[PDB]
Amino acid sequence: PTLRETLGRLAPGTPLRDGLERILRGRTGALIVLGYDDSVEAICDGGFVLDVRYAPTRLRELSKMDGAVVLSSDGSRILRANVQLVPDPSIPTDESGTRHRSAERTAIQTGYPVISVSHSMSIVTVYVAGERHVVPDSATILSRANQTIATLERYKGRLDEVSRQLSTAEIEDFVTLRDVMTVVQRLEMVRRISLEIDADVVELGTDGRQLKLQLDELVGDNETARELIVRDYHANPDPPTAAQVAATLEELDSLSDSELLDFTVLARVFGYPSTAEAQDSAMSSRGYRAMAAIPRLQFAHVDLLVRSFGSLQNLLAASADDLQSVDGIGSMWARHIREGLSLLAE
Amino acid sequence: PTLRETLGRLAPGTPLRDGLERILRGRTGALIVLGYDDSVEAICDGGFVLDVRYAPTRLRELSKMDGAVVLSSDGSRILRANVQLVPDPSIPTDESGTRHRSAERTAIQTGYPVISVSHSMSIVTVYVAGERHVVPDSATILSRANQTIATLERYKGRLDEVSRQLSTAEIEDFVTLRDVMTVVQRLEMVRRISLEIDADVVELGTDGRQLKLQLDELVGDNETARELIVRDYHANPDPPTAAQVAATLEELDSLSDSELLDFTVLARVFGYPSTAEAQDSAMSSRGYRAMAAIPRLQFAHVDLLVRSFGSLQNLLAASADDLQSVDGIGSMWARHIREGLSLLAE
Amino acid sequence: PTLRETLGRLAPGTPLRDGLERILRGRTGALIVLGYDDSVEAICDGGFVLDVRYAPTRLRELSKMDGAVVLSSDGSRILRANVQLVPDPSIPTDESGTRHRSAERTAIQTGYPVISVSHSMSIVTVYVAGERHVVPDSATILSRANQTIATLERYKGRLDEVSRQLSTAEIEDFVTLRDVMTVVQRLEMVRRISLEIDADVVELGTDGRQLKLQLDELVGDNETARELIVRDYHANPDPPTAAQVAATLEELDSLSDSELLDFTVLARVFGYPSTAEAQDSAMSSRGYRAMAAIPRLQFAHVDLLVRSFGSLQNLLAASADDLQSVDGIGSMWARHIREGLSLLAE
Repeated sequence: PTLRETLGRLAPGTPLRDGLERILRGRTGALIVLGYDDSVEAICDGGFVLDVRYAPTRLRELSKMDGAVVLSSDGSRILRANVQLVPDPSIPTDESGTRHRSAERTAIQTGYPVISVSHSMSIVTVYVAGERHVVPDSATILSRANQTIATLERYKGRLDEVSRQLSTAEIEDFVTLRDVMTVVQRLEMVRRISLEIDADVVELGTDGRQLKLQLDELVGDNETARELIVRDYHANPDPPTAAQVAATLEELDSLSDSELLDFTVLARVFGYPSTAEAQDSAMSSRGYRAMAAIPRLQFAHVDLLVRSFGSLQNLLAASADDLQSVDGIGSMWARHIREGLSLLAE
Repeated sequence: PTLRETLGRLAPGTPLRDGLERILRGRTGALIVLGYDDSVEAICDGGFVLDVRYAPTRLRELSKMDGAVVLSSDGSRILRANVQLVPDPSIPTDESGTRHRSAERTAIQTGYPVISVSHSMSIVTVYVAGERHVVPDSATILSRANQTIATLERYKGRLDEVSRQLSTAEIEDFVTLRDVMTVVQRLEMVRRISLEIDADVVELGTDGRQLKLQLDELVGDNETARELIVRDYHANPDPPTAAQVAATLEELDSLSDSELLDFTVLARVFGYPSTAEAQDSAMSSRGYRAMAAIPRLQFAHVDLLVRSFGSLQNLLAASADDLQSVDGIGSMWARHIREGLSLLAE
Repeated sequence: PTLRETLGRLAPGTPLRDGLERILRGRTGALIVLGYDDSVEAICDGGFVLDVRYAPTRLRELSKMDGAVVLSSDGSRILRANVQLVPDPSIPTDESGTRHRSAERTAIQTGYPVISVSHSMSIVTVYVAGERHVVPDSATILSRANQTIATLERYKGRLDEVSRQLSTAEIEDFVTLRDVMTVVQRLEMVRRISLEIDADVVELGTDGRQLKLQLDELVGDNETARELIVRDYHANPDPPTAAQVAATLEELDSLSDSELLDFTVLARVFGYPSTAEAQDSAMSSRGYRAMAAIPRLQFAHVDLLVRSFGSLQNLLAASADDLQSVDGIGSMWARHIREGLSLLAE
């Protein structure tokens, strides 16, 4: 299990987190470990074998029995107890405390989710992936998520107003480099914050069953916005394809924020003259952005219309029946597009 | 016994909670069976019979007899002490531990609450209707309520701005389906948060006598606004009657988040064409919410005048004696309505 | 399952008592039952299974589950855990307390040991053979034993005095029923007190590893004296047989103190006239007791000599050559015997 899959299983509501909570309220230690390989058995010793179905009380009792509990890799069947997790002393560990030192060295030797709850406190700890993560109470998670929501909604506001300004300008298109990639910079920023809040909701799980509602209501279409902007705006002789769009997407994601705030890097990712004299360079819209607003319209139609036209200003100068002249287009169907596109001018 | 009625009967301030706090300060356990009938008297054995009047001190003293206390159904009399509580072993339960297993099995046998305070520990368990629920300290409930009240106030603010936009559009009638439903969606979400916070408020009972204040100050007139908007916005020859409006209210309450984030399903709940063109359709308000701002105005009179008119546009275009011409309206009541209409016309 | 085997296996030194002491020092409860059958599995529900060999710390750890621990009949196989040992509620038990009530009824159904230990105290309870018995600290048992040893010592002194008187009568020709029989009564009484203190010797097991040697010193050859006296003082036409001697032995042992202290009853139970004049009567002795003091002497030879003679007066009047004339007896052993009689004459 990945870090943000172990955290998902440790999210509230899940049976494993229920057992952790029952232990925590029981004010007693617990060293629960997940998985069953030859190394887990080769390190564990001093315990029984059970083979009974998982329940919120079995781990609680066997942890009360003052020992480490081992669980199936899916955390469904219990087959050990009382074990003394004894890895070698060669593995470094800066923790002070035998239970937690054993937990850390166990996690390092065997990349499995080992849970180290300490008595006298309400602390839940996991040492996976080379770091230890103290599972936090819901209050701090909700606080930081609420703080992040304000910045992210301010970000949606900035995106919407900048993009509306750019679209209105592109109706009478005259393009500058700063104007063509400020939208991209802000879009990448909002994408990054969306991913961060996604990590928070993943670690939160079900107690905060409202941040998913907030994100669904707020961010709406962001990945589709990135796809549309890259498809429409990509200075390269051949038409960009799905593979090229994806490659540009992870190329953007590879950029750092310091690299994100520089227009030269964002230009060379798309592929532009990197010189400072190209800031006023302009190009015609390919057609994805403005025409994508048409409802009940498929992407294949968008691609074939782009192939038939190759730009958006010629679409603006296009007649009412030349759309019908495109292959696979009828008369009344084409009339819908021209009426919508004409209304898009204002 | 509903779970969210016994939770209330256990809330701070009640005599039962006073007895529970005294028991918890006694650093001893308790096995309290609130209730007594044929099922319990067949289940319980080997104890004393008191039939005294309940008092927190009496309960605290009897809980020291290392048995099970059996209060009366309404929690007013202590009637059996030191009873053994043999359950029916056939019932399958997961709570491993004789006290907890017997508590759960008696709970299954008869759905009375069975509070099981752990020995020398500060946990209070609830065993109503096959559900287990640790009674949390009021600090945690207040923390989560404080976290949720921010979401409630943000939802109220967005509802307020959306409703202001709706009123401004109504006074110069031009309304789309989105303009209508962006009000009802926020309304239903606010009601959802209202019920969720009211659950925590009733759990707190008396300790949190600030949360009820804030909730009533923030939510305000939600039910009335909902009822008026349901009577107003409905695609039918005549606005639905009180019974029909109520039934539509349970219809909305039956809807969940998945069919609440979609506008088309909400439109069809009222009964609307599901086409995206119908999403762009236009409908004139019947006037209920718009002219309901008139103070001290009779609801029956409002319904009568709307029936005589049918839309807010007619009311805005009504003459000085047009309302007086309507039956049941004199001269003073005529221009009294128009005074608000003239002022709101700006 | 018998008390004076199960207490012995519960005596200090035995592994079960070591485990019980480990539990007691831990200030936690316990519930251990030794024996599995169809009725035990019928009672058992909600437990575990290990099948591991006995060792002191298993019960210590497993006692924390607030259930019960079940071990095989031999009490050396660990086979369940955590089980809520629920017997028939119809079984009477005046014990108040769910742990102990379950222990008592489980023991009454399955007559195996059911050891119950109350937490926060140092009490050990055994429920063998349908009767409770608190295992006491070794101090109380030692004190009772010390008090009883003084009584045993003074009884031994009285027996020594009266038996020396009887021996002095034996070297003469004065034999009376009362003098012959009072030593027998005293000897039976001291034998019964020896058994009573041997019970506590077994209960101590190893803690009282001096009372057994004190009893070995003080008691001496009580059973040998029983056999010799019964075979000698046999007022019947023929000397008794070994089976008849043994049968008379348990016949006397069946007498309680009330009819043992009565001289006439003791005379009658072996078989004598009940007249008070028989107490002054003189009966011929086989000489077993009189000449049993000869060292390196075989019982079979003495029995054959008694068969050849029939009375002690024959030995007192035995010549030098008549003893040699007896079949199976040589001449060198002949004047071994008559030397002893001659020496005791003075």
